Amino acid sequence: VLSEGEWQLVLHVWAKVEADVAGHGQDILIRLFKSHPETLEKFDRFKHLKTEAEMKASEDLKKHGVTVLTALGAILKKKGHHEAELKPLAQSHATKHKIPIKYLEFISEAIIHVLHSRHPGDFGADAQGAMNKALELFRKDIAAKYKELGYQG
Ligand code: HEM
Repeated sequence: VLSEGEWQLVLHVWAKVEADVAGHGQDILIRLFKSHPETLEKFDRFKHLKTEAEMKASEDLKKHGVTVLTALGAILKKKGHHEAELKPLAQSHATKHKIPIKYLEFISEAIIHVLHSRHPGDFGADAQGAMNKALELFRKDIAAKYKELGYQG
């Protein structure tokens, strides 16, 4: 359970992301895909992209970055009371997109890295730990839905 202090650190940085959601989404998906290439294989939409320059030039990849971060923003802003928002994301990610929990770990590391790059003065260690906690709570509650559905592993 995050404290109100920890949520304030999380949402203070997330307000900085919302000035350039698309650039953040491109950098986080690129980092995901470069750091963990198995992840790119899950997107039929993007698996033609073979260099980081092709990834940077794809408007479709930029579009999906904003889809991702808009969903994640809506979940952080519920501070933990996000059951309505996860049900569907867990359902589609387990049963249609076939995304293991551990790939949610991977995109969480990429999210933390890009926020440290772009907002170091609002993403000191206190804020890095709170945001780690918020992403862990996201993963925990999605893993419990996976498990319900027979996909935790
Ligand atoms: C912060 C974590 C994530 C969030 C908030 C998120 C959010 C979304 C949303 C809102 C959609 C479109 C609606 C839907 O299908 O449910 C989506 C689509 C999709 N996601 Fe995610 N996602 C996350 C992580 C991932 C990861 C790590 C992967 C792959 C490794 C992935 C794979 C996909 C795929 C394959 C689709 C369909 C894309 C397409 O073909 O249009 N997601 N995601």
